[PDB]
Amino acid sequence: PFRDARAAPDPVLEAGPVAHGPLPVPLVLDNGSFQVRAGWACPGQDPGPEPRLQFRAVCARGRGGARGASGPQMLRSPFDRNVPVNLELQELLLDYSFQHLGVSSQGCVDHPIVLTEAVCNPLYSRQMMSELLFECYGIPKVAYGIDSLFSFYHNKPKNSMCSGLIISSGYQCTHVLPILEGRLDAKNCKRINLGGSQAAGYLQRLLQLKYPGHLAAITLSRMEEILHEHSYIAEDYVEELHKWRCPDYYENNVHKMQLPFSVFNLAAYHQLFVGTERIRAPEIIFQPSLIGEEQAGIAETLQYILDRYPKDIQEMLVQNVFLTGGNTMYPGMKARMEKELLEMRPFRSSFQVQLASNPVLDAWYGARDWALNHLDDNEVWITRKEYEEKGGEYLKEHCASNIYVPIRLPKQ
Amino acid sequence: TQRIASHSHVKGLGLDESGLAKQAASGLVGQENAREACGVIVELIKSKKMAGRAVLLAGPPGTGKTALALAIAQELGSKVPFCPMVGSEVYSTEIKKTEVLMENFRRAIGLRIKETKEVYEGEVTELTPCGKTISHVIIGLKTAKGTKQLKLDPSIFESLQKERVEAGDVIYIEANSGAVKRQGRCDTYATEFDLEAEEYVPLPKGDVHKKKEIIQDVTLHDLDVANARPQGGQDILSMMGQLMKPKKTEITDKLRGEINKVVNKYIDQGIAELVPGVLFVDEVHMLDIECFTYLHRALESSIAPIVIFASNRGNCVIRGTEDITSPHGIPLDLLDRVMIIRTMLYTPQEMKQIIKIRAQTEGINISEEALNHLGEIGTKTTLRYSVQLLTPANLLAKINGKDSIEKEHVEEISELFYDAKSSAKILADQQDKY
Ligand SMILES: Nc1ncnc2c1ncn2[C@@H]1O[C@H](COP(=O)(O)OP(=O)(O)OP(=O)(O)O)[C@@H](O)[C@H]1O
Repeated sequence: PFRDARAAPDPVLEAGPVAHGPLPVPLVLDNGSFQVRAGWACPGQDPGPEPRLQFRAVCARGRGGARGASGPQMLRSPFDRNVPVNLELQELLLDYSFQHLGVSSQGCVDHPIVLTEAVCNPLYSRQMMSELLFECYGIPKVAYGIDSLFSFYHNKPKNSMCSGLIISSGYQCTHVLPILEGRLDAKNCKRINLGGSQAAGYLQRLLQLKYPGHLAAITLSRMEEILHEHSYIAEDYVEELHKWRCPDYYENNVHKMQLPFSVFNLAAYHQLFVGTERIRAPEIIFQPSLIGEEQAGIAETLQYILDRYPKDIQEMLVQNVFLTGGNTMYPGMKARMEKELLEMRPFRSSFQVQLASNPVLDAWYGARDWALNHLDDNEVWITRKEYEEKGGEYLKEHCASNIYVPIRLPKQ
Repeated sequence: TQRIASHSHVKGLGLDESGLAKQAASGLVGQENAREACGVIVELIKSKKMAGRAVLLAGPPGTGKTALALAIAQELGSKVPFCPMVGSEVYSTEIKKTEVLMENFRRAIGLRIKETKEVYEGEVTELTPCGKTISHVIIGLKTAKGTKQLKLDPSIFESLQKERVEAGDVIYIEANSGAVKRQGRCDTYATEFDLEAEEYVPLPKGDVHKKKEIIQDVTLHDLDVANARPQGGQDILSMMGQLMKPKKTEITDKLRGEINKVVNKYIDQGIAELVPGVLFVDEVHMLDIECFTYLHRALESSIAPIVIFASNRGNCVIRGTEDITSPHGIPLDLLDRVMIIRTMLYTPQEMKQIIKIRAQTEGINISEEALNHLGEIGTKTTLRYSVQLLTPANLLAKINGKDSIEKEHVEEISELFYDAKSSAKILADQQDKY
C-alpha cells in the first residue's frame, strides 16, 4: 500500500546555533522547486550533523491574509522551471527558514549565506533575488552557486580543479554540465526542460486514464511515493518493456499499490496494478517524446554536447560522468547511464560513471563544505556594499558557480 | 549430429611411435602389413620433397583398401590436400579424359596462405567523401560496444554505393577482402515510417572491430580454373553474364607454366607455403589405356602430388585395349611405376572386431550371442554384408521395444535380406524366369 506523508514537525531553535572560532558562521541555503533545505554551515564539524529543515517548497496563506502556512503543512510555489521568479511568496518562504534557523536580534539576517540558484540564472531573476536578499534580509555577504556543482564539489577527492559531465536532474529540469578545470563550460552546456515534476505528473495522468472509477483516490502527493519507492529506470527500455510483454514476468513484477480501504472491493479500493508504468515515468528524462516533447533527452544531449569538443579533451571529462539531483534516486540509473555511454564512446576507450554519495542532499552538503572552505575569502562573495555599485545581476565566478557576463539592467 | 558413414570409424592408421602396427587402434584392426606400408607413405607425404611418387593398394573386394586410403587422409588431417576421385570420373563430356587427370593432379597440391581477417561492423553514423573528387571516404560505425571511424578507399565507397547504403544502415565491412554487406537499417530508425519496405536489425551486440589470424587453404587447380577463363567479374549485378554459360575447358600447359612461375614468386616471399598432397585415384582399373598412358608422364613430372591408386581386379582385360589382360586391370608399364601394397582376407576374429567397432560407432548396443552370429555369418558371406545387418537388426530391436541386438534380431534379418552369393543361387535356379 501507500503510506501518507508527514507534516508540521517542530524544528524550533534559539537565536541561532552559532559556532565558535571567527565571528561569521554562514547559512547554507538550497532552493529547488521540489524542496527547500537550509542549515548553519557548522564549521569545524567533519560530518554535517543536520541538513536542517527538509521541507517541500510549496506554501499557502489565508484568504483574509491572517496566517501563512509556509512550512510542510491548495498551495503555490515561487519557482517556474526550477528558477525562482517571485517576491510575495519568496519572502514568506525565506521567513519560515530564517525563523526556524534562528534570528539574532536586529532588523537584518545576522550573518553571510550561500544561496543555491539555477544553472544559468536569468539576469533579472538574480537581480530580483539579490534585491529581496539585500533590501529585506540585509545579508552582510552572499554567495550564489549551483546545486549540481556543489554536489560534485562534495564528491571530489580534494579541493582541486577537475573536469567532468554533471548529469543533473531536479524537479523541473535536467542539465548536462560539462566542466573544464573547475570552469562550467556554459558556452555549450545544455538542459532538457523536463524532470521529476513532469514524470510524476505523467504517472498521475497514466493512472487517471487507467482508473476513471476513482480519479479522486490517486493524487500527485501519492505518485511521489511510487515514483521514488517502486519505479526503476530500464537497462535499455525497448528490451525491458519487451520482457514486460509476457504474463509470467508481468505477474512476478506488477505491484499491489493498494489504496486505503473503507465485488472484491477493488472497484473502489484497487490494488492499483503498476507494471510498465513503474518504467515509463523514469524514462521521461531519457525519451521525452513519451510525454510528446520533441527535446533530445539525456542520452542524445550527452552525445551532442560531447562531440563538439576535440577528441583528446572528450576523454578527461567522460572520466568523470557525475549523476546528481532527485531523479538519480532511481535504482539502475548508473547501470543505464554506463550503457547509454558505452554505446557512444570510441570502441576501446574508458569512461567512469560516478553517482553522488547521496543523490540529492549532496547539493546542500556541497554548499556546506564550500561555505566552510570559502568562509574567510573576500573575492568569492558579493559583499553587501557591492550591491550599491553593481546592479544585483552580478556574480563572483567562484568554482561551483556560473559564468558572469559584464552587463547592467535598466530599471525604474 | 553427424551421419555415420561406411568409413566414419577410421580415425588414423593406428601405428605406434616405432612405425609398427597395433592389432586394433584408431578404429582400424588387423591389416598390419598394409598399415605399416601406409605409415611409410604418410611419412613420405609429410616429407614434402617427392613429386609424382605413387602407390597401389591391391587386393580383394571388402579388404580395407579405401579404409586405409582414408586412414592416410586422417593421419595428415585437413592441413594437407587429399583429393578423392573414382577412375570413372575421367569420362567427362566437356573436356578430354587426359585433362580430367591433370585437373585432379592439380587439386592435390595446396597453398596455405595466412591473413589477418579484419572485420568492421555496425550502424553507419556518417558517410563523408573528401583530389577534388574523392581522396578517401570517412565512414563512422557504431555498436552496443562502442564507435570507430574508418578511412575507406574510393573503391570500397563504390561498393557501399552499390549496396545502396545510407546513414543509419547496419553494415559489415571486411578490410582485407573489401567485401561489403548491408544487413538492414538500424532499428533505432524503425519508426522513420510506419511501413517502409526495409528490414530493421537491432544495433550489433558486438565489437565494432574484430580480428582473426585466418589460415586459408587453396589448391593449384583453384588458381588454374579462376585464371584460365575471363572471370564473372561482377557480384551478380550484371547481365552479360547471362549469355555465356560456363563449361569446363582444356586449360593449356602454357598457362600452368605461368601459374607455377607466379606461385614460386609468392612462396619465395613467404606470403604462401606449399602443401604437397595426395590424389586418391580410387578404383583405378576403371581408367582407360589412354588415361593410364598419360599417367606415364604425370607421375614423372617434378610438380605432381603423391598418387594413391586402388584396385580389386584379377588378371582382367585393360579397359579400352579390347584384348590385353593385365594384373589389377592396370598396364604392366604403369604397374612398373607404383609401389604396390597387398591387402588380405581376414580371419573370422578380425571380422568380429570390425563388427563391434561398427556397432559401437553406428550407435548399436550388441550382445555377445548376436556378435558371435555376425562373426559366423561374415564367414558364410562377406564382411560388408555382416556390417550392413547391424542397423536393420537394431531397428527391429527398437520396434520390438528392446535396447540391444539379440540372436533373434540378426537371425530374422539374415532370413529377410539376402547377400550377393545366396541371391546368386536363386538366380541360378530360376534361370528361365529372369
Ligand atoms: N581395419 C579395417 N581393416 C580392413 N577393412 C576395414 C577396416 N576398418 C574398416 N574397414 C572396412 O572397409 C570396408 C569398405 O572399404 P574397403 O576398403 O574394404 O572397400 P574395398 O572393396 O576393399 O575397396 P574399394 O573401395 O575399391 O571397393 C567397410 O566394410 C569397412 O568396415
